[PDB]
Amino acid sequence: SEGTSADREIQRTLMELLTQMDGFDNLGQTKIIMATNRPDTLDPALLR
Amino acid sequence: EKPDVTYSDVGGCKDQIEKLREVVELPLLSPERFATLGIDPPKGILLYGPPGTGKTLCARAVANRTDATFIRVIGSELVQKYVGEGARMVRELFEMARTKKACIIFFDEIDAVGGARFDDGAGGDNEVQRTMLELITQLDGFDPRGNIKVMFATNRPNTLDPALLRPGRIDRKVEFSLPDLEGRANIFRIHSKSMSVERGIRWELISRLCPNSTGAELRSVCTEAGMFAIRARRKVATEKDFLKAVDKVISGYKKFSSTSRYMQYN
Amino acid sequence: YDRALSIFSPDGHIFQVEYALEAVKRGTCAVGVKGKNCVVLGCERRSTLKLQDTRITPSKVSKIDSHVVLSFSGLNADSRILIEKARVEAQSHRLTLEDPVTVEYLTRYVAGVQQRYTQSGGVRPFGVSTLIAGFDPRDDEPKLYQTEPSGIYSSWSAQTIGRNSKTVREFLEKNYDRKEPPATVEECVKLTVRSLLEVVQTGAKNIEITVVKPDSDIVALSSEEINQYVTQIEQEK
Amino acid sequence: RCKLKLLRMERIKDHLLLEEEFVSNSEILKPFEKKQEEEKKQLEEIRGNPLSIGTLEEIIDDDHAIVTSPTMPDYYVSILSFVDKELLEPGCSVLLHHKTMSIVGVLQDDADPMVSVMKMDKSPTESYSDIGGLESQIQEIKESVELPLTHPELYEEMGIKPPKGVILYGAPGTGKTLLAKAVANQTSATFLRIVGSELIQKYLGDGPRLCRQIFKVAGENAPSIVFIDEIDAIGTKRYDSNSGGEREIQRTMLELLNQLDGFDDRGDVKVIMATNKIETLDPALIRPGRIDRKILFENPDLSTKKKILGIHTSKMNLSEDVNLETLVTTKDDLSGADIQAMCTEAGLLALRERRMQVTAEDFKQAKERVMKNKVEENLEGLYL
Amino acid sequence: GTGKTLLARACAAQTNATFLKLAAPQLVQMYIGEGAKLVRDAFALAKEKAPTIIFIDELDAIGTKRFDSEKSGDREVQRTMLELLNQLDGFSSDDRVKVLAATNRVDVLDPALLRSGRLDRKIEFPLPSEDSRAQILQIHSRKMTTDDDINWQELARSTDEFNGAQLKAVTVEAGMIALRNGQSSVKHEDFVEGISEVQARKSKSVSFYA
Amino acid sequence: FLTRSEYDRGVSTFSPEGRLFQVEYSLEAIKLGSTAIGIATKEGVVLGVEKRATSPLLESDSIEKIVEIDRHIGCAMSGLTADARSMIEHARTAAVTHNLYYDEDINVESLTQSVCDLALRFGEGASGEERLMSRPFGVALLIAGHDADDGYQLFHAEPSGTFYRYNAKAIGSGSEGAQAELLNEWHSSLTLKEAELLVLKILKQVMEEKLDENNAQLSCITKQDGFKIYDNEKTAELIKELKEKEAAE
Amino acid sequence: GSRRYDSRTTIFSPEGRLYQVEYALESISHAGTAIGIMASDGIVLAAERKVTSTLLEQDTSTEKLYKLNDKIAVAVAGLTADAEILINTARIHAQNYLKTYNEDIPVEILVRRLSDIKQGYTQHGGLRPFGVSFIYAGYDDRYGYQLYTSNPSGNYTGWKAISVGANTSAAQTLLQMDYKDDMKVDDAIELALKTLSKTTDSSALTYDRLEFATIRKGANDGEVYQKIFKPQEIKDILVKTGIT
Ligand SMILES: Nc1ncnc2c1ncn2[C@@H]1O[C@H](COP(=O)(O)OP(=O)(O)OP(=O)(O)O)[C@@H](O)[C@H]1O
Ligand SMILES: Nc1ncnc2c1ncn2[C@@H]1O[C@H](COP(=O)(O)OP(=O)(O)OP(=O)(O)O)[C@@H](O)[C@H]1O
Ligand SMILES: Nc1ncnc2c1ncn2[C@@H]1O[C@H](COP(=O)(O)OP(=O)(O)OP(=O)(O)O)[C@@H](O)[C@H]1O
Repeated sequence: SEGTSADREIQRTLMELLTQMDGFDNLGQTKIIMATNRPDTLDPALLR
Repeated sequence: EKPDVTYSDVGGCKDQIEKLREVVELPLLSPERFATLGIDPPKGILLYGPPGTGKTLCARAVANRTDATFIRVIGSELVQKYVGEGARMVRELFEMARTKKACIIFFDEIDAVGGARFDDGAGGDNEVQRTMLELITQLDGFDPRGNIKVMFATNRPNTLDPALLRPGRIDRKVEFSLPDLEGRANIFRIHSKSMSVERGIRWELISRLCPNSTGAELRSVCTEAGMFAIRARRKVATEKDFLKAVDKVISGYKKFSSTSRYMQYN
Repeated sequence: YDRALSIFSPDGHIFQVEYALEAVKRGTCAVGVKGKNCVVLGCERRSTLKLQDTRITPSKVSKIDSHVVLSFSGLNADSRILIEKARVEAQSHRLTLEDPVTVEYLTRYVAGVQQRYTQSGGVRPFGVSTLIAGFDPRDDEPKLYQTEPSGIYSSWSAQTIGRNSKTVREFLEKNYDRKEPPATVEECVKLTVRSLLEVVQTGAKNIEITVVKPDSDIVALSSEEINQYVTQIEQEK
Repeated sequence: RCKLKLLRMERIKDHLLLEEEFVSNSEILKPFEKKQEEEKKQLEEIRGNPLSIGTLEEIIDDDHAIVTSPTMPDYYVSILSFVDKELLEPGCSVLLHHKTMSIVGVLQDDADPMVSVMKMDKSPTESYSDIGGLESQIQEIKESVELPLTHPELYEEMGIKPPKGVILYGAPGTGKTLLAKAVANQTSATFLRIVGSELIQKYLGDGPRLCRQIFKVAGENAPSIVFIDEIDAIGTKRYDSNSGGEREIQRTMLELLNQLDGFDDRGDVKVIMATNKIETLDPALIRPGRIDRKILFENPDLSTKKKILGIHTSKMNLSEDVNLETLVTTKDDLSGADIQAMCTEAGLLALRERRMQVTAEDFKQAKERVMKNKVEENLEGLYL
Repeated sequence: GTGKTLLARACAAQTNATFLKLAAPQLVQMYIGEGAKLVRDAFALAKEKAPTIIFIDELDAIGTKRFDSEKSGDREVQRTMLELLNQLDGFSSDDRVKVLAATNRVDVLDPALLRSGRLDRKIEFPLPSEDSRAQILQIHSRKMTTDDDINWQELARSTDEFNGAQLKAVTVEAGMIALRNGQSSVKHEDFVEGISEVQARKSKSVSFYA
Repeated sequence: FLTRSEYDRGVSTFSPEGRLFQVEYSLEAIKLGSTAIGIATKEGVVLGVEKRATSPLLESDSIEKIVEIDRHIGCAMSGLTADARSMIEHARTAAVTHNLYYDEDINVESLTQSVCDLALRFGEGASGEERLMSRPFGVALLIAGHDADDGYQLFHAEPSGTFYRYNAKAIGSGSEGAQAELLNEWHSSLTLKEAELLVLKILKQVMEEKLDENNAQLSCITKQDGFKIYDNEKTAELIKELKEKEAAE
Repeated sequence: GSRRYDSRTTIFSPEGRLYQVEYALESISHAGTAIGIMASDGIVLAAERKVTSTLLEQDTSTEKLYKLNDKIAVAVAGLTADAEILINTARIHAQNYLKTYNEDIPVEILVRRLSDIKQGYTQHGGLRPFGVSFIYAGYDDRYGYQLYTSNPSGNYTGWKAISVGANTSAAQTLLQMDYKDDMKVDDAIELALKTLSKTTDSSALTYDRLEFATIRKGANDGEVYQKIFKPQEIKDILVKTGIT
């Protein structure tokens, strides 16, 4: 978000995932399988 | 709308403008000769060469003559805040010109937006090179240009696309040159015939005095000589004031670096 | 080390020769004017700073032989390497060829010295410009030369180098004559003092004058002397 | 009596004028009573209320147009009633009828917060000879800026095109800033002034729309003189490097070449550029005929600085004590902004005292503070 | 210069298969969720009108090698690259939907287009050959009128390493020369002088010791 | 200044040009050269140089760009003249070396070839010869001469390391204007005082003052009189007799 | 390779000027002050230490003051490592002069030699300067007492009163007002002390933070007694002048 507006669109949607994954919202019997083609693109809060 | 500049007024009196008159001007007047030949008529042309050679001045001259639509583009006008916006712009502009019948698209100053394609792997040049690509894909198309005559004006051939400078879609490409020792004499006669001067002068003399130079200097040899005219409080221009002015322009050129310099990188 | 400190420029120069000329511009101003039977080098000294020992400190005019003076503008520190080469060549000429040096031969040597540090690798030019003046031996023609950090040498009728040299050079077109020098030694000294008082200003204590007459007589006029010469110019003006 | 004489005529005339217009408000409507009075009734009923703002995208030549309203819905409106179609053409803000939308007329137009930076609200109160001295390199800025507006006659005798452009260049503080604002007081035609630091932005694409605009407004409200103050600022100022950088600098330059000149055939936009990084510009910028006579300024000479210092000490309290000429002696090829700062600093010594007088002592002290600035970011002392 | 785009149009029309015309820069949009939606609707359409060949002209506009982006609007561009790689996976109803792709360079493609399953067969268009050049010249020159003293081998020896766009540009350039002499038939001595006048390069530059 | 140069980090590095950039720059320092004109005939060679006045306080009769290599070979320097201070010594050494080893007047071509072998020795250490330079020389010569084996010859020596034998060549700033006139007015049927007067014709056009012997100098190399520098009194006569015949028009 | 990573720090700036010299001059006002004041009967050299700690031993320290020979001592201000080197170069030069002429060096000659050494490092070889400033107090018969400062460029000027190191501008102003052409050594000692009391970069000014040394004509028979004082003789003359 020194780029375009696209990159804070990314940011809004990413913050939503973290409260889900670990929060006062707790999981469950729900599982994440995450398939990526290169993992060092990622934000390290998605390496967590 | 077509600005009024005579065809005899030109930025350079050469055979180079005659070559233009065979690619652009003549199949609009007569596609009869190019039917008799049967050849496909050439459409594109590159206009290139040093500044002050009246790059855009002969294309205002040719806009007086042909009376076709002129649709002028600035290459720095093709870049917007967000990417793919400018993708919209170019595509749409070309399709409006297809609907239009007997039109010319004059690509001015497409040194940014028209440049070479290359990879940076982290740049911000990629976002610009989307619109660079949008210019290619429209020119070949999947349909031909149905009477769209295409000029590209580049200061620089030093960097250009090699598929915006492939030789089948920019056809004959004309190097515009510096006036000769005869060519400055021609230019400067178009320019001093327009000025009141005291008869018995040499237009040959003033060219010799000058080194190999532009006519945009010869348009300013007159006008600065005209200011030395008003300070002496003369209605007329004489030899003496023309000498001061030749010295004035040349000294300045060296001091900076007006010629044999083109700057940029893309 | 054998890597270049001189990188050729597309302009038709070398950057470091252009940088070396500026460095000379920022230096203290020297005038040279030659009479019919003298030379006169006047130089500005900044004595503006107070509690300066001036007795023990060398003038900005250095004798390099018994009849060849060298004055300089630009980097003061750098200059001393040139003065040590030049004193060394002066003896070498006596050793191997006999007689004292000629002003021309010595000027050429200096020219090749500053030149060398342009063209060689591992070294940057010297930003120091010299006024070399003097007599040839057996002779009584004043010969006044200027060498410059481009390693280009020149003869001159009169010259000035240093800070705001242009202001003095225009004065020298108009008050010194190509055809006639002023013929007394005294008038020549006062013509050069009168010139110095354009840029130097601020009293007569920042003016220093070395006068050389043939037959190997280098004497430098003290402050007191200058004081009298300046006051004359002052009153007449 | 010398102020009063001016006042006595001019005030009484502004008081009468004001009074005149009060009695006169009523009187406007009296030469008609059905000749125009009636016309007014007819237009109004057509218009009704509210007149809904639209934005006109494009016209069609069959008496219709396509508006896009800022409230969303497009409408295929008709150009009918009390409207010329020559006062219509892209970019207009229009009055629509609140039942069936017809364009009843165009009255609305809305100014940008960027045409607000460009357009000036002043006419310069200072005029020429507030840095005066070097007053022969000023008739290269009044024989090519002032004068072809003032006289067409002179350049008609010689015929041909009359002057176009100047680039002012030199040391900083040598008057460049005040030169531009001193010719704008004399000519009295639309004076635009834009800083070059605002031409450099941290966002792309908007860079070119700004530079393309300045000359478009300029040609519209012609004659205009556009002062581009600082075009040395295009290569030294730059924010980030990923929406800044080379790309953004190159594009704004490219844009500026079309404007001046280019193919536009815009209005009169004499140009005044101040610079000192003239070799960070294009060869198609410092091209002749977009620069005509170019002006070099160097530092004033000793007798010039006496012109400069007597302008500045007229506004100040004086004594027989004050001596200008020894202040001149000390400074040696320095800017007249240096000399302008000693006089401004000399009243700072008066202010510090709280004494209303200015003395020779006040000018010499602030000369020492001015020379402290110059040689103390230096630390060589004597040239090493 | 090798007539990448020309070949694909001609051959897909000859043999008949539903020819979808898509230029890759059109997928770039400053909208997402509408620009990205041309991709979505481009499979949905294509599975109805199946078997069909999806011709993307250029594939550098959405075929960015980048997927490590730092501080740019290149994460907007790549969402039409990613959405492409999803529907070029089977969740069936794509076994009969194909891809032709033309591109000017192939060193700019993503590592997820090196792989088979995307474009499996990888065809290079080479610079012309001796036999090939001679042919090319005859196909343009069929359109215009020539004289009967032409030898297509002569012209093809004398052009070496000329691409098909330059060779189109000799054939045209010959009837310019014809027009200027003022004929109505195009000689075999004109095509030779169009070699010099229009190429690709203006001479061998200035040589001062080369 | 600041004109695109992709490569130029090495002092020999390539370059999509196919030739080094640094050598090219060296030739662009000879267009700032004070103009040197030279007309070679079969009866003699005339080297004319504009001494170049810079000031009225500069003594312009003391400074000159005629430089003697030896009695049978003369040479003229234009460009950056500090670079020619080093080479001209070398060339004079060279000639002398030949007279020591062989007791013979050296070929003009051979001598020209020797300062070219010198001209190419820029580098950080490479080839057979140890580099001692690091930046290329920015100076061009016109070595004239007379040998009794191939006659009058005149060579244009480059900072490149290349030599082209000319029949007349002008170099310097006004080079472009000079070579238009040489092309039409030169021929091989000239005589010595018609050439001499041709040097002053072309000198007249590239003159930035006016023509007089206080800023122009002529010099010759003649078979039976050798290399002779023409003094100013003699120079004057010819300049006036041009001015007599140009007033017969 | 190597040429790529080459610093090139010995090239001129656009100003004609040498960035690394200035950077050296910048960093010596980060080292302590050393002052010289020339009396007519002797020379006082007064240095303020750039270190002090109660756990420091600053009593065998002669960390600013060095004897080059028994007639010319120096005050050092700057990077001490570079300085140590020149100090034994100087000793080697003094003894050389003494070997060949069998006569002690004049102050004029040794100051010119050190200066030429410095000049070489800024002139070429791609090195960085030796960032040191020396105040030379010396006696010779030919020109008497002579006082000198040299800087990292390698240029020298004689002075009647000088200050180097920290607050150069400041110390200079003071010196000019409280100097008189001819003084006794005591009056000088006093003045030396007084300037350092107004310029001290900590409020307090003490004996253990003074290195202090003279050269006195209080040696009979026209000889000069070089004295580097013990810090307990400094303590008394500091109570004398009433600072402490
Ligand atoms: N060769 C010439 N003969 C006559 N007039 C000339 C010539 N060259 C330049 N001019 C003058 O220069 C003026 C402006 O040139 P113009 O803008 O048309 O040129 P260009 O070569 O496209 O350069 P640029 O596009 O970089 O401005 C012309 O109106 C004309 O007065
Ligand atoms: N000749 C002078 N007479 C009066 N004031 C002067 C003169 N020269 C300059 N000044 C004053 O100095 C100040 C700065 O000058 P100005 O902006 O006009 O020019 P400049 O050379 O562009 O310098 P800078 O841009 O750094 O301020 C202004 O208040 C100006 O009036
Ligand atoms: N085999 C051929 N036969 C005849 N003419 C040919 C042939 N191939 C190409 N050409 C000519 O060359 C032109 C260029 O071809 P095309 O545009 O298809 O190529 P490309 O390599 O994809 O180039 P670009 O996409 O950069 O325009 C054709 O329109 C035609 O005139």
